[PDB]
Amino acid sequence: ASMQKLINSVQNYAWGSKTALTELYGIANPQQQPMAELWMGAHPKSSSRITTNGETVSLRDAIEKNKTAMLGEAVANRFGELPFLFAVLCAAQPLSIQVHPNKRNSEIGFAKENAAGIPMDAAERNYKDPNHKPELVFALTPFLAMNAFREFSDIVSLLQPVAGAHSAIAHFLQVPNAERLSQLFASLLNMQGEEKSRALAVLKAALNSQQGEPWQTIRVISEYYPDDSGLFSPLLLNVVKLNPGEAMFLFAETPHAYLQGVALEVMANSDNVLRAGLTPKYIDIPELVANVKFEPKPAGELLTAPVKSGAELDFPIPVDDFAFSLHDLALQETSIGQHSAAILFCVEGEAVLRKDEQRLVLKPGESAFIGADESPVNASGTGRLARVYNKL
Ligand SMILES: [Zn+2]
Repeated sequence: ASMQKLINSVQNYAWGSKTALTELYGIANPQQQPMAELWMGAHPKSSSRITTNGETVSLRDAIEKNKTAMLGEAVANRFGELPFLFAVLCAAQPLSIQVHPNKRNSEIGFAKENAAGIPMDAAERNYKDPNHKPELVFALTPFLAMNAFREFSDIVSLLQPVAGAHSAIAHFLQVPNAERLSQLFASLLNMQGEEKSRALAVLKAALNSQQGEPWQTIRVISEYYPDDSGLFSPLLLNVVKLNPGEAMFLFAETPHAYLQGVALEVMANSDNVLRAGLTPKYIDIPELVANVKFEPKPAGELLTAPVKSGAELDFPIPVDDFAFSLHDLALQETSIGQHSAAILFCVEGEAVLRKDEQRLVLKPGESAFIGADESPVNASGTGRLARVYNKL
């Protein structure tokens, strides 16, 4: 068939919501597993499937047998595989603070760690592959996140109340610049024993006298990470509440965390994660610091500003690994075409896809794969369809 309704995998990671995918889309969960991510792609750990003829086949296998026709020549020649994973993320508790190195450093780090025979599944294995990990989140319900350093004057204001927590806070307040921000970031994550306990005590008392954000976000995080030095991170990093339909790009070398709510996430293919708190795992502070850009991002530059052309709302992404757009649906068909493979996902309403004689209906939460050779398709109905594709 031209258009292929996807059979997608749900990752039941312990941190997933037991209800979000059911409340949103009617996805079954009678056994009440945590449902953390709904995956749409060709990931080797659990590829989406397509129906051939009766049988189902792995999308990954289907693509591997026919890369040019399925991916298009540009993506096949640049990446050699579907270059993204698209997911619904349903964060029922706050997740870890993460940084993804840039492509060059990822290549350098992947090598370093190979040339010292570090086991893959080991604690200190920072670079699992040589790829960068650009990511976009697009809010499906109100979506609370941290992303990027605050303006230095903002950090200064927020740290005043906890100046006695740690000498590195005083040091930064004395001269609030990128060097001392770096030292502060690293000192906080390296806090131990009485040093850490004193700092956490001062912060917890501040939660009694300081109201509103980001103190409220610290309170929310403390439910799940009561003894984590990452509880100070909302004072250094922007706290953003995305409304449904808003999006943000997670740049390289930039700390971020997904704290609450449901989002679509599009990500390049990498498992390179340098954690930066809100985690029980060992953190390599020097390697983290060497891969963080200590440059404020002001609040008004955090969201991706999309561009509306006809029925298409494009969210410009500054990497080649993926592109992302939203499409309004109406009675009159709209043509949705691309040079690459596409995944189309029904956000809300109901989508009728048509390619010549074939008609495929998607309800909210369902998705289809469109191979490059099958572009374009016509879409009608009501609501909105999200598309992940490549603009090369
Ligand atoms: Zn990330």
